[PDB]
Amino acid sequence: MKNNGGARVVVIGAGFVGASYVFALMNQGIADEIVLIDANESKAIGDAMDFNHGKVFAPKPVDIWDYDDCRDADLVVICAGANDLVDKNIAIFRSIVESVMASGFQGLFLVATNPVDILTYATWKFSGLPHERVIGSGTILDTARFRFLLGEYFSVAPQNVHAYIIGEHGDTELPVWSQAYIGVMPIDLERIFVNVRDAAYQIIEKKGATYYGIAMGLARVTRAILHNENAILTVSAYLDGLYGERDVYIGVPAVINRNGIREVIEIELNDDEKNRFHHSAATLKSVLARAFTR
Amino acid sequence: MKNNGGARVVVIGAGFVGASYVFALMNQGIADEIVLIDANESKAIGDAMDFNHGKVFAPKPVDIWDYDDCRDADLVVICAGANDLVDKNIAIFRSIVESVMASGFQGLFLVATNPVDILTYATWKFSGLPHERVIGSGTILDTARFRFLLGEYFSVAPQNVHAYIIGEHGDTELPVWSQAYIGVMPIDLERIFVNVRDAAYQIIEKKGATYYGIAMGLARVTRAILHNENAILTVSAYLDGLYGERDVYIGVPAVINRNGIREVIEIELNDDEKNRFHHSAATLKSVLARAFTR
Amino acid sequence: MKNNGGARVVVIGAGFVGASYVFALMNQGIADEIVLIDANESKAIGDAMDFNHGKVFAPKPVDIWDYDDCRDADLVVICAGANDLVDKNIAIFRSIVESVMASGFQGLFLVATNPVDILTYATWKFSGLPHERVIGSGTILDTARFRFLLGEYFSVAPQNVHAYIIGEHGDTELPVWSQAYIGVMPIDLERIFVNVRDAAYQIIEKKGATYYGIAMGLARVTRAILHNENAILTVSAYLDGLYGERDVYIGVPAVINRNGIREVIEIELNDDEKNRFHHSAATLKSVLARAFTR
Amino acid sequence: MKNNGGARVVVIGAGFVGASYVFALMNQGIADEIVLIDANESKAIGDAMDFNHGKVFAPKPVDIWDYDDCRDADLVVICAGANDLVDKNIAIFRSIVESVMASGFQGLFLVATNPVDILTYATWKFSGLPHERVIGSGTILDTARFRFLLGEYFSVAPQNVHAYIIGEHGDTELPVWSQAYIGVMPIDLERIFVNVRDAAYQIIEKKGATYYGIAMGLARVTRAILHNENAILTVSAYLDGLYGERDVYIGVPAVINRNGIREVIEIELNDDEKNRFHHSAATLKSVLARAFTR
Repeated sequence: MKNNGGARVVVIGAGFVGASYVFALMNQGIADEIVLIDANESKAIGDAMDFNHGKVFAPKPVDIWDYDDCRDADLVVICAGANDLVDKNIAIFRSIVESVMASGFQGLFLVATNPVDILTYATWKFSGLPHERVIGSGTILDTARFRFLLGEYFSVAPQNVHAYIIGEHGDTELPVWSQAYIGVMPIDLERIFVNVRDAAYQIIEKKGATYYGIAMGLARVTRAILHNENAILTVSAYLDGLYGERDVYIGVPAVINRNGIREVIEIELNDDEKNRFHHSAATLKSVLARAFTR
Repeated sequence: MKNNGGARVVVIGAGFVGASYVFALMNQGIADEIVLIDANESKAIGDAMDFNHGKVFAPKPVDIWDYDDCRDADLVVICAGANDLVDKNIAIFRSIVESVMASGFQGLFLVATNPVDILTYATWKFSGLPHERVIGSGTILDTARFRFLLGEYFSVAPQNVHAYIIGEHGDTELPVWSQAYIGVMPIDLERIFVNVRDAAYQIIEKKGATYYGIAMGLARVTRAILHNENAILTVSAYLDGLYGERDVYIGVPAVINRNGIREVIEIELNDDEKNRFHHSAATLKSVLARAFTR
Repeated sequence: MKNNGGARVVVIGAGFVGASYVFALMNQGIADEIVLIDANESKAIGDAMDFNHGKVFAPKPVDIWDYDDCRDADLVVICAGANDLVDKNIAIFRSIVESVMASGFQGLFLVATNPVDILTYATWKFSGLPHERVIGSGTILDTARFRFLLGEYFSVAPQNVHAYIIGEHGDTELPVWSQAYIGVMPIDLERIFVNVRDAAYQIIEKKGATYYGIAMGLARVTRAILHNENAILTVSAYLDGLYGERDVYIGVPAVINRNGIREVIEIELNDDEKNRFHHSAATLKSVLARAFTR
Repeated sequence: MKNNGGARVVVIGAGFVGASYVFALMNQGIADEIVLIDANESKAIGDAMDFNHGKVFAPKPVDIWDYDDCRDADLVVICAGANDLVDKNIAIFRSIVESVMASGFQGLFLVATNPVDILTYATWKFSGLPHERVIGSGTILDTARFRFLLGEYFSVAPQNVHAYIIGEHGDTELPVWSQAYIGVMPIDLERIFVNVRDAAYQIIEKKGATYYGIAMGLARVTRAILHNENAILTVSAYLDGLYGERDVYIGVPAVINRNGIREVIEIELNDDEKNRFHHSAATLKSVLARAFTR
């Protein structure tokens, strides 16, 4: 035919997260075509060159530096945005989505930009799409941070720790202590969790910003989608009347696979319920009413 | 025993090249332990945290944020340095090497810092080590850029283009046109080469700096070492009386493998000899006499 | 939707080659879905179970144990056949192809069964398909054997040797000595080649049969297809009036990519032309006239 | 120096398990050097050739076809043995171990041969070695089979199922139902387990023998060792007075890493204790007294 595609990823925002995300995919031999769009086109051109010159060296993808690219674009990762956030960001977002949609996109959205559970809801409101097709970065890196520290405590391998962080990607997130195992053996640790939650601030203070952490987390959900994993990942899924909530996007165990979210799991919560999670859901449910507008 | 090592890499200079190098190794599942040393310790601590939180997500290495680490440190990649270069840099370098050596290092040096063919010679002069154990980044990315553009021209895959850029990592490098094949079939293309040589300036102008390109190139030589490849890579090797030259480090086809360089190959040169290459060798042979001192 | 596909491979003949091919793909994390069809269904069921129980352990594909599977089946690898060959085999083949076609297959054929250059032509004659969509295993393993032995001679890495074996996958194949390089440096070696050609007989005599060799070779062309490589691989391509020949399938450098063969390259041949290659082409061109029928 | 090693694996018994194990490692780019020893030397020569010809095609290991090879041989996988088993096998084993030891081996033993928990104990008795350095294949494939079937039931990904099979690799193994989770959510399923335990017999009946299953399982523990994972794998570890038992090797959660077993975990057992596990331990504890001798 012409020269095909099949698994294309369009990253809106070639900046630290965008860039480190691409480099992840690239070095992981995850996508076929990888298109980069930034409103500072000189920067996307520049990274696209940089990616292409050592490509020879990895295991094979094609890279390219508008939105007429979100054609048969499988997945769109939206890493753009400001740094009064919420309604600046919803404003920026109001344009990114309107335009990917214009080329009649069929795909999936993966939103990495803080305040994410909020921008993830907005992405859904602005595109049309069933809410199983609009995913949010969520507490994915939070539960990675978590699983790394506990993994270090027991000196086992983080991939044998099974412990979640759910709620809002931020201050209100709570850990799910009652169903945290190491292998199949249930379990200071309240300290560990305080280091999991002030972790951003902590890395930001000594190097100005976070970006490898997440990209890696952004590279896994991509894995789950592009490969139909049916992975249980803790993302920013839309609540259904599942933890008790009816119209919010929050961080929760969801099953991932090629066609977006399959199903949100309800882990059974302590009385760490309509308390930490309700509290959390509530904090957000209201930024959505307080926020929006322009 | 205690908790082992086996394949450790110490990157001196956790900055764009250092950082993107580490992230490469990490996402490629290339080294076991990866130690990061920077004189701005707050920055190495910060990247070390960042690398560790999404580690869970890759295929398994350990990361750690002085020089008492270059112990049974397999390979030391020296990505540090200024931005009057040569003798600032030789000055900075004069301290990095003195100190990795103090912990009685046995390993290999891989020097990525411009002006590299020069700093690579200095690294050799400052450590002691046989010159087969001190490697330089060389024209490795140059011949990647080359092979990418020609690969695009013929629309084949850069990994089927076989064409080298040798000489100095800079203005004087020349391409080896007479022994450039596509598969086994020999071959504007003088244009392509002018874009290969003004490529840095070109990416630097639109994004401020180069770094993914090289790291990828830095990740391959590491591959060659750590895995005993016996790869023919165009690095910054020390000339022997091989292309006609007697005491310089320049960019040339060398065979790579666990114990440093095996042997420098003499490709047979057109009268693109004691002309482009001699010229090149000469340009450098003299910065080494002009330079040095403090 | 339902549960997707995207990159499906159907191996007809779950036997040594089939089985070791699947296990290759599996351990390489090359295809999504991998369907296995054998006329001894108890054997495909049995390997399918075997593959599924340790799957957990690799990086993620799905496996399944008729032809209603060659639906949106991307690639069909035909590893089946006897052990008076040609017209037994063309007979077996006459049924495999008729039936994959019945489910209205759109895909690509990759034929591994000796006498292959012949069965590859037959596959093309029996399906309908443009000849760029019917590929043959060819001298792919031959030039691997070649590149391994020379690679061992120079003690370099086979992946730096660039040397082809073209002609018929069998007695008449000749090596292309005049355009064989090591890096970009041209070159007993007539011995090496006699060991490349009596290699099957040699491994067959001490372990009864060959199978890992090829599968690995069968796993690469699959790579080239599924990933759009644009790889220069020496397969069994149909000659056009390219080496001088007009209606034969023989082993020759072709460029590979998602939509089948792109283009056959004419390396420039010594007077190792309308002599070894003509001879070779002729040997086959005539088994096709001698053979066929039932 | 000469030409190095670092991570060498010696497989005693190049047969289905041995062969498929090697091909696993090879296609996974797991070990550096891989040496194959079989008392039917014509068969190891033959597979070694077969592995070497398509090597070019994988990501780089070296292969070689006695015991003077268990020199600085990191790991020895013992896949040999009969098909009155126990004391035929202990007899065969009595020679393999005596001879790897003769070249003063320092390494680790990984025993794949049924009846394994028994031959694993014998390997320990015949070599000298601390029991943390002699590992057994154990219920590793059993809990893979388990996790695959449950993973299929919930339609999630086996790698999110966390459920163990412990006890003897055979009839007496029991599943640990009380601490089996899917993500962190605890749970016919007694059917699933009856299919996990009659699975060998089931695949053996339709294809004559099992081999891919295990190799894959044999490739993971190798991963754990060679890379210092600190993985929680259910192997054949020696009991200490841990589940209640004092001198037996049985299938149990152990933590794996470069220097052999770290520590056996005691998951907390239902009254699925000094009942299924005690029963199991007892069945074996006595074959060791009944067995042995010549």
